[PDB]
Amino acid sequence: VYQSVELPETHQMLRQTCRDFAEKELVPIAAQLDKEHLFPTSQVKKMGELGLLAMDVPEELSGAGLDYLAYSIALEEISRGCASTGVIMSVNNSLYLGPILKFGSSQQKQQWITPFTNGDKIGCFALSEPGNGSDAGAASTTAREEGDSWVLNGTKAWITNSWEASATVVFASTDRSRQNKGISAFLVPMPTPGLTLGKKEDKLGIRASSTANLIFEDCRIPKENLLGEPGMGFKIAMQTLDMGRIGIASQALGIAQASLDCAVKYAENRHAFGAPLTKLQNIQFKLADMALALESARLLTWRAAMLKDNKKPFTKESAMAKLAASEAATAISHQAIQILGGMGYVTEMPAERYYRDARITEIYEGTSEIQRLVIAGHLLRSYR
Amino acid sequence: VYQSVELPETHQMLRQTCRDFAEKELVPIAAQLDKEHLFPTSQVKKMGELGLLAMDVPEELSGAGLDYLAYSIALEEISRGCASTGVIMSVNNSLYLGPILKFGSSQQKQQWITPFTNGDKIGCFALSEPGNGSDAGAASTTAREEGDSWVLNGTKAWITNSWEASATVVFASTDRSRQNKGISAFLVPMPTPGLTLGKKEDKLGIRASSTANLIFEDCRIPKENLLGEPGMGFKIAMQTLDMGRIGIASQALGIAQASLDCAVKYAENRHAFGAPLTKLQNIQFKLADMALALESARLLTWRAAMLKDNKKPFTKESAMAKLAASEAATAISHQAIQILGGMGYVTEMPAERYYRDARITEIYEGTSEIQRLVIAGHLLRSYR
Amino acid sequence: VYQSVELPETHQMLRQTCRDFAEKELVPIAAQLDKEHLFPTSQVKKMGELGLLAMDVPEELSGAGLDYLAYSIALEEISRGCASTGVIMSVNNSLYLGPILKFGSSQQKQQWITPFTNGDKIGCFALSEPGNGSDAGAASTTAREEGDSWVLNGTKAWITNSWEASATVVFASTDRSRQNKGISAFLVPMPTPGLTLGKKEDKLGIRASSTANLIFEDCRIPKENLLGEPGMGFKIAMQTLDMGRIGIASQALGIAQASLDCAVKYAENRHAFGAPLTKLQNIQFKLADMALALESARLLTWRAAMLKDNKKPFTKESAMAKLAASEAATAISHQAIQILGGMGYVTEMPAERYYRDARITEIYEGTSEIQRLVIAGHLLRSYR
Amino acid sequence: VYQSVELPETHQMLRQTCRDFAEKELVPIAAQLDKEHLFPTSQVKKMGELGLLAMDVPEELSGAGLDYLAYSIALEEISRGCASTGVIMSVNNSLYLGPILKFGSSQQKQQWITPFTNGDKIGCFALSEPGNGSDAGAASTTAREEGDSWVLNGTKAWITNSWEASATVVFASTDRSRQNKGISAFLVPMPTPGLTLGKKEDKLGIRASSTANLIFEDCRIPKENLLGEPGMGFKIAMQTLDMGRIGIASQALGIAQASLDCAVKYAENRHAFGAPLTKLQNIQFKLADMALALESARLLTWRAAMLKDNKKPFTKESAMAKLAASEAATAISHQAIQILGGMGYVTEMPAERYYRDARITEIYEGTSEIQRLVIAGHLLRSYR
Ligand SMILES: CC(=O)CC(=O)SCCNC(=O)CCNC(=O)[C@H](O)C(C)(C)COP(=O)(O)OP(=O)(O)OC[C@H]1O[C@@H](n2cnc3c(N)ncnc32)[C@H](O)[C@@H]1OP(=O)(O)O
Ligand SMILES: CC(=O)CC(=O)SCCNC(=O)CCNC(=O)[C@H](O)C(C)(C)COP(=O)(O)OP(=O)(O)OC[C@H]1O[C@@H](n2cnc3c(N)ncnc32)[C@H](O)[C@@H]1OP(=O)(O)O
Ligand SMILES: CC(=O)CC(=O)SCCNC(=O)CCNC(=O)[C@H](O)C(C)(C)COP(=O)(O)OP(=O)(O)OC[C@H]1O[C@@H](n2cnc3c(N)ncnc32)[C@H](O)[C@@H]1OP(=O)(O)O
Ligand SMILES: CC(=O)CC(=O)SCCNC(=O)CCNC(=O)[C@H](O)C(C)(C)COP(=O)(O)OP(=O)(O)OC[C@H]1O[C@@H](n2cnc3c(N)ncnc32)[C@H](O)[C@@H]1OP(=O)(O)O
Ligand SMILES: Cc1cc2nc3c(=O)[nH]c(=O)nc-3n(C[C@H](O)[C@H](O)[C@H](O)COP(=O)(O)OP(=O)(O)OC[C@H]3O[C@@H](n4cnc5c(N)ncnc54)[C@H](O)[C@@H]3O)c2cc1C
Ligand SMILES: Cc1cc2nc3c(=O)[nH]c(=O)nc-3n(C[C@H](O)[C@H](O)[C@H](O)COP(=O)(O)OP(=O)(O)OC[C@H]3O[C@@H](n4cnc5c(N)ncnc54)[C@H](O)[C@@H]3O)c2cc1C
Ligand SMILES: Cc1cc2nc3c(=O)[nH]c(=O)nc-3n(C[C@H](O)[C@H](O)[C@H](O)COP(=O)(O)OP(=O)(O)OC[C@H]3O[C@@H](n4cnc5c(N)ncnc54)[C@H](O)[C@@H]3O)c2cc1C
Ligand SMILES: Cc1cc2nc3c(=O)[nH]c(=O)nc-3n(C[C@H](O)[C@H](O)[C@H](O)COP(=O)(O)OP(=O)(O)OC[C@H]3O[C@@H](n4cnc5c(N)ncnc54)[C@H](O)[C@@H]3O)c2cc1C
Repeated sequence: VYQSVELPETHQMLRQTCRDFAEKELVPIAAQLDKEHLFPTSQVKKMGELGLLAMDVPEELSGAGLDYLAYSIALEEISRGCASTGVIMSVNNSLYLGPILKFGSSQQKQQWITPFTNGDKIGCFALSEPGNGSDAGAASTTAREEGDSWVLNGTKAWITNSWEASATVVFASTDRSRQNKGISAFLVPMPTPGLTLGKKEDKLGIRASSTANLIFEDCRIPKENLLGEPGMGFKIAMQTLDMGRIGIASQALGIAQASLDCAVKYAENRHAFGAPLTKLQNIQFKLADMALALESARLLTWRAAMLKDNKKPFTKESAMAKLAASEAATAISHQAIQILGGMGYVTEMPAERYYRDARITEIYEGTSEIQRLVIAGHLLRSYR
Repeated sequence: VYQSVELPETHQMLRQTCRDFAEKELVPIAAQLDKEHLFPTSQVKKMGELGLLAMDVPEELSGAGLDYLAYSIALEEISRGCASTGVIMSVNNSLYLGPILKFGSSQQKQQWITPFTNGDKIGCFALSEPGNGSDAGAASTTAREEGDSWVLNGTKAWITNSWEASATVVFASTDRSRQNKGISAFLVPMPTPGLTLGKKEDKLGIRASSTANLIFEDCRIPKENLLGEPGMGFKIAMQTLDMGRIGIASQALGIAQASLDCAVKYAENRHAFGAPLTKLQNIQFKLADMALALESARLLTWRAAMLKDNKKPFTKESAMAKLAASEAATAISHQAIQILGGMGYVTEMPAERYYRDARITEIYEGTSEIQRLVIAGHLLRSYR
Repeated sequence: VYQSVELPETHQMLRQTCRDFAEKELVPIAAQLDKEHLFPTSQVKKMGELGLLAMDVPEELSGAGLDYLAYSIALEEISRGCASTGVIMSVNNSLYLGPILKFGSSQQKQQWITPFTNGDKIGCFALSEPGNGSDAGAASTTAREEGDSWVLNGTKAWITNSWEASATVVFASTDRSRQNKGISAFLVPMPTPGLTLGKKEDKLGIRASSTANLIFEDCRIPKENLLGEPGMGFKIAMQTLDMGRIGIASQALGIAQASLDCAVKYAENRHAFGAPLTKLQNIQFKLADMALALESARLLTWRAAMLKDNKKPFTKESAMAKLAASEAATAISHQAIQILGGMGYVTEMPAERYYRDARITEIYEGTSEIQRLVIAGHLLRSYR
Repeated sequence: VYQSVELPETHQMLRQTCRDFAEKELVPIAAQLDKEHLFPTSQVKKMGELGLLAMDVPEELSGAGLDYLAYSIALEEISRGCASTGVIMSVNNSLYLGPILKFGSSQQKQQWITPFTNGDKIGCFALSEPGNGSDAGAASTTAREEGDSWVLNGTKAWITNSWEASATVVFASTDRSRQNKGISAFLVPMPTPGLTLGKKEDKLGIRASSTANLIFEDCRIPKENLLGEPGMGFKIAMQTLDMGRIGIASQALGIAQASLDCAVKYAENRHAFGAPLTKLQNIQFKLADMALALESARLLTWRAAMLKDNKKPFTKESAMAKLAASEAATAISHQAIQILGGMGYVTEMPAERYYRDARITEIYEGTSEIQRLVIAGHLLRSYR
């Protein structure tokens, strides 16, 4: 329901295919997945076969050989069907495969990427800890080197996919005297001796995805599991987040789109005072504001995705898309419930689920406050 | 807390009683009530014993003999402890006893008010129907006079307290062609022949309260169950809602206060980048805005209550309070989640429930759009 | 201070050239133009020589032979230097030349377009009247046919460029029984017998441009001055406004950009509490919100400009850009004054002028309320 | 109008007096005052005669003997007629007489208060300097005790009433190394040797009032001109501003009320699409929001006034009022222009002036950001 300039036929086809999939495989089960906190095993597998779980990964590594513009469009359509399935997909793409593909060695790419491109295995990203999330550099989890292996100790918090993943990219302190400059990234298989999973979190939204802590107690891994060079941890997490934030913005657009779709359809069929709700000036103004917010957020998101594809700096653009999209999702999903009235408050309709799923997009992968700090830093830098 | 002008000792003292009650009886069980959708039977009875279920009712009729200012203050403290308990209380006070006290005959007051003041029995308000909520005058439920009896037929929708009430005030048309001028109000005992309850509605918030349809199939009630004059029903519904809206304004103030308390307490303990969150300027600004919106909405609410007590017009003032408070509750509870970050998205903290409960205040007893219409109508009337 | 994907070198050069012009010719005199309500005669002429006054017009007609994407970029840079000069340019491009180029005959193009492409002569657009502006179809000005000429009678209101134009495209009723379907467009030379100019309006902003009524008293024009077919008036005004709204959105981006520029520069030099204002978290968040709003508005504007170039429908996109850009201009210019503090309230700085100039973008060429109606109409149509 | 709880006859009566005064003496000349930057000499004297320039001053000292509630009410009515006249009045009341009445010796009260209560003479408040406004404790102006005299040196900036005042309360440091603990307050007569006025500042709004720098070059004043104890100056400045902010809150309420009155009156007369603007739902919604924000801010203002009168702490409550009212004045005056459409952008109507005057209320006597800081500080103090 939005018009774009001249999108490549490859991307237009991709959009149609994902919309059909979401409409056929996700829409009818989204409610039950949310209610039962059930991981969409079968759906994720089918997605992998379509190559949706490794969109940016080249053909050589068994990837889809597409780009981030394609990734954003596909993620929106999927998230429109089920926000949980959308993040599960975003995590494997941007957060797991993303950093390995960019910083890993030929060998690491072959053993940690290839096995996670078809849906049989998915990864996760472990940066946050109980004592710190926004304050990323304050990593307390440590990694000691013991000759031909590293020994990890500490607790990681809020790990998405933790209960279904077969590997994780964890960030630990290897040199405390350098603080945020003494952090390193490590590839850890799951399960593995010394690694324990915390209890699943009971959350407001995206309840189909798992969220738990990762407890490391003298967990040993080979020395070669180090990703990049020692002390490169913070930079890797940051550049990885620049990519991931484009993914979360895309998930947000999908939730917002589903909300607008539901609101419009309901308003045209629901009568009040002898006519459809769409005859009320107020309802029109709302739908106008909702559409504007969404289409603006999509353009920002697409700009960021394209800058990444063209190999241009995109940290600020990524933060702007994530911020605008997430805030638009909550506002738009909020108005959808409003337009539905009483029907918007009950589980019979999906409006309340959209409201609950949207709320997380304003928090993870960097809260809105942090995105604003990031934007100001780059904005001022361009003025200096 | 907030600083008030100079409340009478009775009201200042009442505030303390209700806050201690909420703190001891509601706060510790609020999470369980929400999770189990459990009606707080023991607590409602206690509140009944305290005289909180019939505050504006004179002592002669077994009421507490207070006023709406006290009602507002008491309802805020209760709702801060549990939003469901608060609406259960507001319904009995404003929607059930209110209309009977104002338009009931001496005999109706003895029969229908007295047995509902101690917490053994409570009532409900049945105006809305599946096909109309905002458009209150389009009721399809009918009532025909069969000599010594009225016979009711139709379906009322969204009735709060429906599964626990012993009486209801229903609004039915006696001549559907006369539209909103053919509506009359009736008192119906529950249970009773010809009246069945719909299944409980599964909702986003205030889940400890029941919500369901009331189905009338040739339900016969004595001729004297007519409340007021025939065709006076719409007016009775409208004036009753003017009182009820001050009640919902008070409930919203409670959810908003509970939210602020949670945000402040957490903000002073949680550390980020070396210091408490309260040291961050942005955090300080959010708290300031949260405080302003809440104290501001409380003054509007108290104003409406006092006008009501002084027997002055208060329709516009009542709509302003309900509107400002309901929107503040959602904005403040939204920000409380943000300030807690990840912890605000999980059930371990109460913030997510506040967000859910707050959402309904912008919808029932007249949506925000309806409030705005009512406000605009009276405003214009003041200039002409 | 914004990053775009891959802009054609032709447009990048065009941007640089206009920025230099604005910086050299407009920035240093903008204040005096605003204070004295002085039309920038010399500047407009230089602009014409650069071909800025006929950007969309093909080379054959003595135009610049560019497109609307080029037009938007050039208009932003110019408006950043002086909002008045920007609208004077927008009017000649989109409102005067625009409709003649699209609906005029080969002959009309030669005598009404060619002489208005170099800066010696500029046109104006007369649709609004004292009794109606938003309600466009309610044209009261009439045109009677007298064989080989038309006779115009009535008053046109708020005509920009009226005191400096040499021609105007006026809309008059030729058939009152068909109302908004009985309006026709006419080309009228200025001066001409029967046409009188009203007194110049004293306005809040864009004071360098002239605004006055056009009084027609038995004003006769040749029959061939009719533009398009009889009754085609409304459609021509509407399609013309779709183009013009892209121009006003562009002017808005320029005012917003100048506001952001001023705010950033001032905040980095002004100290408070021992450090630049840019060290205060609050100021950072503001600048972040201002940049986001502006870059979002620019993308919307560019999308609309490009759809017009590609010959695709753009009415909704045009309305969205105009709305978002104008509202962003007022918010951003408002925060610029705020960040400057006392300095933002005095004429020594340009911040207050930006605030005053921005306010008009929310009104002319369709108020924000009307843009919202337009958007909803198309949004719903796409859902039908 | 608005419905109040139950004002004492004195205040209800005072409201009428001030409204009739504003209606007859200010409204008809407000446009000329703004346009000519003319200080309303005749009117200030009249207000002096009515006792409006020294409302909180006891009768023994020639004051009207009222309170801050009356002051607030009277100031709103005056500001509705002319925003400049209102600030001239607020300065004399809160910023000049306020500090002298609270910290002055018996003799200082007779010498500096009495001659300034009838409108023949008025005072000003000199705290800010070119290098600091928000950072009040960074004053560079110095005062050294030369035995029987103090000698002042420095520049105070932005002084309201500077060109018409006969006395000023200046804040100067006695030891710049002690920062905000080395500030003292002094009473300085005007004119006087060593004191020159800077040129009048040309500003966006409240143009009938004067604003200029005060330049001290070895200005000698008697030893007894010290207000309070040495080093007590910062505290005196802060407590004085707590009173002054209730004043600015009242002025903003006046500009906002004048704006609403203009919007309603115009909305009922202007026709569009067949009926009055008031028939359009969107117009009704704006008026409703405008009314809510204004009555809401008035209650906050009255609360602060009453606390002040009851000798209770009111710093936080005073900041909330000034903040909410100032922001409401800009939002409401902005919407008034929108509702008038084209007519709101020209000087023929007063809406554009309201917009201009409203803008300053968010800046002086402490910017909105400062108010928020003060609010957050006291809020947190209530929880600890
Ligand atoms: C599925 C999910 O739900 C996933 C999860 O959410 S993932 C976890 C999400 N967590 C976050 O996003 C955390 C938010 N925090 C951040 O992004 C950052 O910690 C921050 C913006 C607050 C900055 O942190 P900081 O400690 O102040 O570091 P700062 O001083 O800005 O930067 C330190 C270094 O990193 C570099 N850096 C920062 N961002 C960078 C980027 N995008 N690319 C490369 N380098 C970068 C800096 O340039 C600097 O390098 P030098 O000074 O050595 O040149
Ligand atoms: C626990 C819970 O959650 C409880 C539930 O929510 S309860 C159900 C809540 N539903 C609502 O609040 C519905 C919202 N709707 C309304 O308030 C109204 O339907 C409305 C404002 C939209 C107006 O409806 P309308 O059909 O246009 O009627 P309108 O023309 O305004 O009024 C009709 C008559 O009623 C009168 N009236 C309206 N409001 C009145 C009031 N507050 N007091 C007295 N009379 C009133 C009018 O003066 C008019 O009188 P006449 O024509 O006889 O002279
Ligand atoms: C420099 C300056 O400052 C310039 C000035 O501002 S210029 C003056 C600016 N004035 C405006 O922008 C006025 C705002 N008003 C409008 O745009 C319109 O009057 C409106 C949106 C309110 C709609 O008006 P309306 O009377 O309700 O007409 P509506 O029923 O929507 O449309 C009537 C016909 O015009 C057609 N139409 C509308 N927009 C159209 C467009 N963009 N292209 C083609 N046809 C269009 C409709 O399809 C319809 O045709 P049919 O029914 O015959 O198929
Ligand atoms: C007509 C007009 O237009 C008039 C003009 O505007 S008048 C000029 C307006 N300027 C302002 O309003 C300036 C805004 N700034 C302020 O209010 C303050 O400078 C501020 C809130 C930013 C705080 O400043 P600060 O330097 O950080 O001082 P802070 O640490 O808060 O306070 C220092 C001392 O003053 C005291 N103080 C602060 N506010 C106080 C109050 N309202 N009452 C009493 N004491 C107060 C503190 O308790 C503290 O005491 P000790 O340290 O001695 O125990
Ligand atoms: C459902 C869910 C899934 C998650 N999945 C993952 C995952 O897969 N992997 C992973 O690594 N992490 C994950 N997280 C963690 C997430 O990244 C953090 O929750 C988030 O970054 C915020 O950190 P926090 O919870 O510690 O909040 P805090 O950092 O404690 O922040 C609290 C508040 O203070 C504000 N704040 C903090 N610092 C500043 C500052 N400098 N300036 C201004 N304001 C500031 C924040 O904006 C927030 O409003 C997940 C969280 C959730 C809820
Ligand atoms: C938990 C819950 C409990 C409830 N309890 C009760 C109860 O005890 N008793 C009872 O009688 N009812 C009850 N209700 C019903 C409630 O009053 C209605 O849900 C509410 O009034 C809205 O009506 P609706 O749901 O039919 O929405 P609709 O009336 O269909 O409205 C949908 C949307 O259109 C808008 N709209 C409608 N008309 C207009 C208009 N003229 N102008 C502008 N916008 C308009 C609405 O504002 C809303 O945004 C309850 C509802 C809920 C969710
Ligand atoms: C500086 C300036 C320059 C101008 N230059 C030109 C020019 O060159 N050429 C030209 O032809 N015109 C010009 N105009 C006129 C301009 O297009 C109109 O002023 C504008 O369209 C609004 O019309 P109006 O002033 O009659 O306001 P009105 O139409 O009276 O509107 C008043 C209010 O009601 C609202 N409203 C109206 N209809 C509706 C509706 N259906 N639904 C909801 N809300 C509605 C409006 O949004 C507005 O808020 C200019 C105006 C100004 C101020
Ligand atoms: C018409 C007019 C009349 C005036 N009359 C008087 C008068 O009679 N007497 C008098 O003494 N003064 C007077 N002033 C001055 C007034 O008090 C200051 O303009 C105001 O306090 C802001 O100070 P500033 O202009 O130096 O701005 P700055 O202090 O430089 O501030 C600029 C921006 O930075 C922000 N900022 C600064 N510090 C902080 C912080 N800690 N946290 C967050 N944000 C911050 C401000 O909020 C503002 O947005 C007047 C000003 C005007 C415009």
